[PDB]
Amino acid sequence: VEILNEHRGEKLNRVKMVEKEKDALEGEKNIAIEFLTLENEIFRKKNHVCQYYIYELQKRIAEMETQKEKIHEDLKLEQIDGHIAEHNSKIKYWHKEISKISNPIEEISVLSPEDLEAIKNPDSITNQIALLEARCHEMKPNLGAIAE
Amino acid sequence: VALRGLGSGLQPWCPLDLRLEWVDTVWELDFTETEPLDPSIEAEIIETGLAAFTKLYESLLPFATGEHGSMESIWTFFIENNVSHSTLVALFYHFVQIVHKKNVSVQYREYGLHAAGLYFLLLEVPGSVANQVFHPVMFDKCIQTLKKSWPQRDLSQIRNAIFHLLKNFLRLLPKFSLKEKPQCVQNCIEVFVSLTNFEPVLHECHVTQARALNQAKYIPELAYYGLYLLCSPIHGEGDKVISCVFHQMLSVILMLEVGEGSHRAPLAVTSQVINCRNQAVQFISALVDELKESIFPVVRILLQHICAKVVDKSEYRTFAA
Amino acid sequence: EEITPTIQKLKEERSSYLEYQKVMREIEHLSRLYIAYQFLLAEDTKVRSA
Amino acid sequence: KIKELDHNISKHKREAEDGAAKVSKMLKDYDWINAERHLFGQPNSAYDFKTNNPKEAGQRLQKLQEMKEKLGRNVNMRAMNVLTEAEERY
Repeated sequence: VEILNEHRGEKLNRVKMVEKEKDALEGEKNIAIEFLTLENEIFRKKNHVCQYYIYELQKRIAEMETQKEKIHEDLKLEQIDGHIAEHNSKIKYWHKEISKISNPIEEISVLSPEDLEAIKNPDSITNQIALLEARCHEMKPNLGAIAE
Repeated sequence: VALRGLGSGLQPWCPLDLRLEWVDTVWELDFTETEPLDPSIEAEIIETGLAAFTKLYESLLPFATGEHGSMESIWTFFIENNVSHSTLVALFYHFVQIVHKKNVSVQYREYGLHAAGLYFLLLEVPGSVANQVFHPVMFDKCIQTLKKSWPQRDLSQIRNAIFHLLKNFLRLLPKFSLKEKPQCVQNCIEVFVSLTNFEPVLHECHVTQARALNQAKYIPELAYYGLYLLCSPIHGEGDKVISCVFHQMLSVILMLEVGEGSHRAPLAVTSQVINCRNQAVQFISALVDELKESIFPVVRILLQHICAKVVDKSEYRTFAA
Repeated sequence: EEITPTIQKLKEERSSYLEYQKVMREIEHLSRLYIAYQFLLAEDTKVRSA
Repeated sequence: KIKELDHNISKHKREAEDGAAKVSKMLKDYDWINAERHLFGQPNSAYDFKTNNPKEAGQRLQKLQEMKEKLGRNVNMRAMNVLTEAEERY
């Protein structure tokens, strides 16, 4: 029975005879999964920045509605030109339905006149898409971390 | 003789027992394999043979040149005559599938390679790509048949058909951009590497992007022409393509056979491969004059690979020196 | 018989990815159809505006 | 009045070119002059996609296919490497 038991101890050995290949593979795929969560967060920031672009457009829309309403209060065709450019910017407003993850798509941040423009912060334009490109180049994702 | 030439090419090539349903099934079989064609259609192809292929060539030459590359072109003439270009592509790919088998007679190999050349000529018409003609799997298979046309005066006919197909593909290559298809880079450069070892090339070749189709009658020279075409960033995108091609030539630079490792036997010392390595150095030097920037770190990485993988043979040491 | 389910799984992965690339090519050509129509609308807007 | 409308028309005409979001610059980029009229046969509609308001198509299906970022391309590479290992093991 002990000789039979020996091979059972050997069975306990070769269920995981080395374990380092699987640990390294699950470590690499865990790095991939953490890259997926981090790239999701940077992608959420990119959705926020595109939402800053839609709110820059819409805030500009509201301000020029105020100025064309002042023109109408005071000249008719100048108000009409303000209305035309406002409707052109509302036509360009289609990007408000940011289809990247739709969420930061309609959700605004706190500082609407200052933090909710994308053209005034090119670092937010550049560094986030650079981080997203570096991660999506270095993703190789798999649930083999969780599976292994 | 353009419309009448296209018609004259079309009577052997638009038969009475033409299966468009076979063409459609091969189209939805993802162009991986071809079932055997009809006896009638292949009988009408052979009833005149490669002369019918040259008749199709002079049928397509005014259309491919551009004086009939217009609205009055292949597509409208095919619409008014109820002709498909997809069935011609299927005939070409079945000839390719014939060439894929090893124990195949020489005339079938010539028919397949000239059929793929006529396919590339049909691809050469601008705006014909958008009309559902190009498919990547059959294109990769017809690229693979350049390697697979060896039998596994036959060889002169085989190399003439290979020469005509390579002329048509190298003519098609400046029009086409390899931006969306980096898989050919591995595939077609691998068939270039396999097709270097066909004939000894006596003279050192100065390789540019202006070598004519019939100027280089040697397959290593045409392969070097294709590689120098592929050095452009439109065709070679990023440094991954350059590293892949550098690892590709690394095998032939090392004076060794195809393969990797010490199990692979060293090549015999022959002056033909000395001439080939001098052509490789001249072509690499032509690549250096042009890049004068990117080539330096990539060839340093290739030199790191060279220092990693050495063979201690005094003749090999002299050649590498 | 242990690597054969792994072989079958990898064959499923490559066949699925081949279907995904066919989906990419098909809907890419579907977008290319309106890219052609967008060329037409561009030419129409230029000609109409001039 | 009509001169101000003509200024609007001229602004639209000059705004056709020189923009990726605009219409004539992408004509310049592609150089799709293999059709002078860029319709072929009959034009279907402007409903499957839209030029002025993009991202309204089966690009939702493109993105739904792009839910996964996993590179199953080497297994799908036509070197048939996993089935090459299968055939070598057989």
